[PDB]
Amino acid sequence: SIIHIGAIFEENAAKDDRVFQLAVSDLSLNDDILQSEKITYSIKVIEANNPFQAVQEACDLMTQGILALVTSTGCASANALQSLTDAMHIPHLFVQRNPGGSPRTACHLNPSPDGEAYTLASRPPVRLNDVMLRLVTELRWQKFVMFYDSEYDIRGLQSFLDQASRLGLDVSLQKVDKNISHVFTSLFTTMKTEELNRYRDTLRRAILLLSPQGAHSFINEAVETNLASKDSHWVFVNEEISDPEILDLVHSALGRMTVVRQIFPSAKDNQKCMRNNHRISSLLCDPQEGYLQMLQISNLYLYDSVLMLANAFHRKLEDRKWHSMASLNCIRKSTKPWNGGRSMLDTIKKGHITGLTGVMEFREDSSNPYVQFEILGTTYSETFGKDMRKLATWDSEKGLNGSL
Amino acid sequence: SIIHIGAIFEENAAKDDRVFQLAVSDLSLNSEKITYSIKVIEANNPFQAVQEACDLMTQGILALVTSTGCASANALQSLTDAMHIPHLFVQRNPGGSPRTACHLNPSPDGEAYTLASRPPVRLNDVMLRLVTELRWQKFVMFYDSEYDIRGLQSFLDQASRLGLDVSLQKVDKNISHVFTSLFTTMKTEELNRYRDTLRRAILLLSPQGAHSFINEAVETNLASKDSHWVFVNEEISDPEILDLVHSALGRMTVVRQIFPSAHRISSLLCDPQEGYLQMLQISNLYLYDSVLMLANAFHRKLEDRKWHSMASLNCIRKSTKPWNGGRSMLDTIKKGHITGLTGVMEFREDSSNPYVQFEILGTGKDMRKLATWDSEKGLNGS
Ligand SMILES: *[C@@H]1O[C@H](CO)[C@@H](O)[C@H](O)[C@H]1NC(C)=O
Ligand SMILES: *[C@@H]1O[C@H](CO)[C@@H](O)[C@H](O)[C@H]1NC(C)=O
Ligand SMILES: *[C@@H]1O[C@H](CO)[C@@H](O)[C@H](O)[C@H]1NC(C)=O
Ligand SMILES: [Cl-]
Ligand SMILES: [Cl-]
Ligand SMILES: [Cl-]
Ligand SMILES: [Cl-]
Ligand SMILES: [Cl-]
Ligand SMILES: [Cl-]
Ligand SMILES: [Cl-]
Ligand SMILES: [Cl-]
Ligand SMILES: [Cl-]
Repeated sequence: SIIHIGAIFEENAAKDDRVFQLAVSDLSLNDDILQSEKITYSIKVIEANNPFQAVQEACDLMTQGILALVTSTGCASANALQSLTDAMHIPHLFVQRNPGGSPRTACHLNPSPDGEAYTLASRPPVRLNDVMLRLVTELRWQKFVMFYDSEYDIRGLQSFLDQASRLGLDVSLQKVDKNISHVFTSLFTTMKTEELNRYRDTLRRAILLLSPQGAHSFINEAVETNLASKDSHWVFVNEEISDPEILDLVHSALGRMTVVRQIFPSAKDNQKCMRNNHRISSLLCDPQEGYLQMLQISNLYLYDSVLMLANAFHRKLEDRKWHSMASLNCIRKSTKPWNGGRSMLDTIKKGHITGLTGVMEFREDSSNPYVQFEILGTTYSETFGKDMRKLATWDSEKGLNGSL
Repeated sequence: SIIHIGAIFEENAAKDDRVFQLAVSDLSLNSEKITYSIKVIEANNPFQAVQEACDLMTQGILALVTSTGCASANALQSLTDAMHIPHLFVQRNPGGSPRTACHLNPSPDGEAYTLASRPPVRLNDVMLRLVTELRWQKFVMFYDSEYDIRGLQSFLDQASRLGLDVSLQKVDKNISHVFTSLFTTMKTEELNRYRDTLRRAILLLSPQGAHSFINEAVETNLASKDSHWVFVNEEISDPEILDLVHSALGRMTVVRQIFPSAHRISSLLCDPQEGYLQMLQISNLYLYDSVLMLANAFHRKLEDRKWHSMASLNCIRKSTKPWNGGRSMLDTIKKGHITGLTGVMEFREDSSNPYVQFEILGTGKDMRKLATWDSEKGLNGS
């Protein structure tokens, strides 16, 4: 028989489409166990923020008889698809998209019936709150502003705000509207000179929960309007930002900058990635020079998600346990759930693999626990100008490593 | 067999089901009658909501009236946008917690088919005036485990402009666990300091959650006579208000939504059954008025002879065209206006029902009405 899996990607789906097919391709060439096993898939592309379209495509995928659904979307569609896959007992590996570059907050999912929760989030829980807490405490900040953009979901700040309150910190949450030019013009039109000069001092300590580009514009507008100063310390907080983007921030900043972002283990599974004195062809083992750099974090987790499924298919068949999929169209009210779903889900949860993001596994709460961040601080030399330097790392196992 | 509308209600759907049928019934007393199909779905089940909505659309409907939480509202908004089915959405009270407007998806320009029957949440405006009038500089805002703090955005921004220091603290569902956790993690001095910060607080809680919260605070000696707590929620009953003041040690304020009071005509709106309106929740009122709004829209549509028959719409095909009569029907509803249980209902260009009114109650020395706030004239009284 055949292993058939469904995939749903929001526009722009080009990188996901490519990476997912690379993953499946890598398996059929190298997987010595799924050797002689066929692997097929159907990829659906949907508009962003279109949960109904997501339901249409997922339901079409259910008629094709799929063993699992891999998705990469925003939260609006994730919520709908989680609800759908719960009802149909279809294992659902959900790779949360970067929301327009903004800092990520975990999606608000629906309650599941006991022992029938089929959505597995591939990306780890957002642990930026923990790193921000350590950082403001080490810096001995008592008062500070947290700027967040028009897409950031501040519910993600819950644990930070509760802990900040217990510590007696005074935190000011300020939304930055999409038009940065109007944001700052508004300051000068609504505030007297003294109020404005006071406001400038309050801005000496800030956290930027912004996208890389939004942060760049925000910094430039602050400097141009003379609301920035050398006597400031701004902390950019986002799982995702590139090195060129970091340079744009420090090149624009007058004062000190700190950056918190996710990093990944160096994948040199030597010997693991070697066969007969020959290196294995695969994105994980032999990557093209500069390619993984062009990928977004969610692409990495998409690749590893496919590895996770393959691992489950290994274990499912070695035990000689197998359930064939049935043809079900779910919009139709009379549709029955997949009887083999519970077993397939369980097999996936007990899985463990090492991929582009490092170790992937699922705890009892259905979370992929490991995450690691680096903490960068600004530096300067007449020769090279403004550059960032690594000061420390933070991971979900051992916590902080290094000083601040 | 010409006017057909679809309805979807989350469990518990009993009062909505009941009130929806009363609205249609009251109308039928005053040729072409309104017919309907009601679907009941599980709470927090957007997929089920889509299934029932799609089934209703194959039967052909002129409009969809729903009363659900935000998860299902989001899915149904996306559906009705695609099919061009007018969608009157009555947001449910989230377990009694203070309401935050649902986060809806972007719609194509001029093709946004969801109309929220309940007005925008204006509690932020009232809270702003109140803390400024009370000359509060530092205070805590307690919110429960169901409250969506994205709803506080405009309050937080304005508070920052005014230089207020606001502490946001989540109160989990297990009230017994809340305070016990404090006594185990804080030194005597730290806890005594915490106690002082609690002299000024806003309660974004359910009526019952607030009652339990106040009692737990008093029992653990974190409450005091020299405190002032403000309960903020569109919905709380008179008996529930009394439970708060009976439990409170210090001063209490309550902010809540209020509504105008309406041969006598037989109908829920004019001749109310004794004790009947007392059992209704606010969303039930807006659900009733929503049906009035639709009937008024169907009236104007037919007199102008610009009628469009209902179509059979299939959600599976993708090749299915949206309802040709959808845009004109939507436009007709938006230009509509009626007076119902909630007072005037209408829709601006931003598709919002703008009017809302609150009363402010304070603190013998028992609770009494101090002032009102409305979205047209603002504060009245002091
Ligand atoms: C913001 O406003 C300015 C001035 O009105 C305009 O030039 C600009 O296009 C607007 N949008 C953005 C994204 O800056
Ligand atoms: C901590 O960081 C150092 C680099 O300074 C590294 O060599 C070491 O392996 C790390 N160990 C732990 C336990 O974090
Ligand atoms: C609430 O907290 C108490 C604290 O011990 C615990 O015993 C109880 O089980 C909790 N209730 C629920 C419903 O979890
Ligand atoms: Cl600002
Ligand atoms: Cl922005
Ligand atoms: Cl400061
Ligand atoms: Cl990357
Ligand atoms: Cl830790
Ligand atoms: Cl449910
Ligand atoms: Cl949602
Ligand atoms: Cl707001
Ligand atoms: Cl608390």
